[PDB]
Amino acid sequence: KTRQAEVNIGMVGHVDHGKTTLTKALTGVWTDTHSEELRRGITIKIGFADAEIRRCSNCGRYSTSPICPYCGHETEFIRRVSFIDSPGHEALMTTMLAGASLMDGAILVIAANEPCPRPQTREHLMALQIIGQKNIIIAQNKIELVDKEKALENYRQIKEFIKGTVAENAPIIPISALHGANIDVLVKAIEEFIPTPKRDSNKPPKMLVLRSFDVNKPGTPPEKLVGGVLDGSIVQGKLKVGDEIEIRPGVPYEEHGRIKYEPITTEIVSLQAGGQFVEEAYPGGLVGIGTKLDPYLTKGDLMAGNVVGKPGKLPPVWTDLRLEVHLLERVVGTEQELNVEPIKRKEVLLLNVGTARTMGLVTALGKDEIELKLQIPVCAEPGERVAISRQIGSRWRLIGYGIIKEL
Amino acid sequence: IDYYDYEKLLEKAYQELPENVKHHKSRFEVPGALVTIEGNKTIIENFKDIADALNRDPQHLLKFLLREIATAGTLEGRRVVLQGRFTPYLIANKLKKYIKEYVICPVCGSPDTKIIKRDRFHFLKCEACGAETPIQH
Ligand SMILES: Nc1nc2c(ncn2[C@@H]2O[C@H](COP(=O)(O)OP(=O)(O)O)[C@@H](O)[C@H]2O)c(=O)[nH]1
Ligand SMILES: [Mg+2]
Ligand SMILES: [Zn+2]
Ligand SMILES: [Zn+2]
Repeated sequence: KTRQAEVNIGMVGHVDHGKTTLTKALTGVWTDTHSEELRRGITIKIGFADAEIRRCSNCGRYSTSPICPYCGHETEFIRRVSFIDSPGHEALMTTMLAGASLMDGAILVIAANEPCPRPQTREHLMALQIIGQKNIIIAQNKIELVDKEKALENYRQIKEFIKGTVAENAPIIPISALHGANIDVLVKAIEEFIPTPKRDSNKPPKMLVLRSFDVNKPGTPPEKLVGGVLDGSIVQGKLKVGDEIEIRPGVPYEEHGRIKYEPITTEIVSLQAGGQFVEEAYPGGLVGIGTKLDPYLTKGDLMAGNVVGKPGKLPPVWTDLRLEVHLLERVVGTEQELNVEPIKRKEVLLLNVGTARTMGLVTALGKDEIELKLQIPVCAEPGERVAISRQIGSRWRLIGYGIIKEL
Repeated sequence: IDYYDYEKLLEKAYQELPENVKHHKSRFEVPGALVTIEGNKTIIENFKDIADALNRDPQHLLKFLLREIATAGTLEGRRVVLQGRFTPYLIANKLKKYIKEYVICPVCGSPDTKIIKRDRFHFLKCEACGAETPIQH
């Protein structure tokens, strides 16, 4: 196999305790071409940052760097992981609930110089709790800003905050993303906790396309210059160069009905994963598939939201949708935004499932259940969680989530 | 040391914690490292700030680094270009050492140490206590 990323670690915590700083600090050195080190995403404004967890052969300490930060000797590769960072308390929230099938663990960053449970910090623990993500590591950051008295008071606070949650058994590592205090302890913990799960590669392939492009540019060679390319997170089984795949919703056609997407099939030419090209890619990090498809079809990220797999074995496409609605008890925001009024018949909601994003029209009401017609067909497996977001002014606010039921 | 013994973890976390910030005598104006790894080169564009905060020369530090590290760099308009790839902490760890053996007085900790030269020998030091440690290490 490859030294590609083996697990997706989510960076969650308040919007200022330092999630983005710690990420860059650990991933900076693993970004060489066409990506200066850090940026947020598409509709799930999700961002993937790779990092190679290594062990210093001389001092025996862990880091995310090739040359031991301390002694200076060469480190050894142990594993490759990928952090999912995202500026925007909402976007992260939406991503987590919707594509919970992407994360394998999460690092809860909680600033030590502020009351433990901050409005936003609660919502993530709330999201992590809803998607059954128990593999959590707590990073009490900015330890250099609180004397040992406050630190212990914070520690305690955190402990009371997590008891009775999925992060109830998570370590509380005091660190300094700024100076690097205990980063070695942390990195090591990512191995102790959040290990690569046992996945049966033989399961039929499924990838959630996060982006689609046309790497073509007036470079002009007309020969075998690459066709359509998709970037996503394999979430089941595996993709292999030379594989015949079936894209999901598909390409639209000329109004017989009004709008209709037909599933399309293509052949995988290339696969980038870990910065290099492989003949076989696996879940963990981002995967860049090369197809024989007309770039004219993937250009501008039109394919984004689709799912890939082997012809025949894919999820069921939907044109309508009923859901087991579960409104959330949100704390971040303003009282108005806060107490969500229940969804209404005819309201236009914003839906998130997998990497697909679409508007839906409430055409029915029941007891903690609703119906919706989709603006864009979405490929989904029943039972999968769908993020539901209502407008509220000019913005879109996440008010809850629904559970895919059959109609 | 297990991850559940927060206490030890806390003290382990404060030794790495810098001088100026770690203990009693605190030069406190040292702003942390700002590292940008572009293409195949590391650039700390916050350099001037560091030196000017440590009241040390600009090139006196460019050197201490290329020493503890094995790359080549040039200073320019308050920034520095390093020839390879280096994580913010690698550098973060080297500045820590500089402050320790080139900016602090070992008898009476004082950010007020200064580089002096009274012979071809570099004895540099203290404007507060007067101790003149021989620093080339
Ligand atoms: N003193 C100190 N500041 C930090 C540390 N980690 C992050 N910060 C600062 O906290 C602020 C940023 O947190 P940031 O990266 O913006 O947080 P985010 O909002 O969750 O994306 C910045 O000013 C950081 O440089 C740390 O370990 N020590
Ligand atoms: Mg951010
Ligand atoms: Zn070492
Ligand atoms: Zn002195």
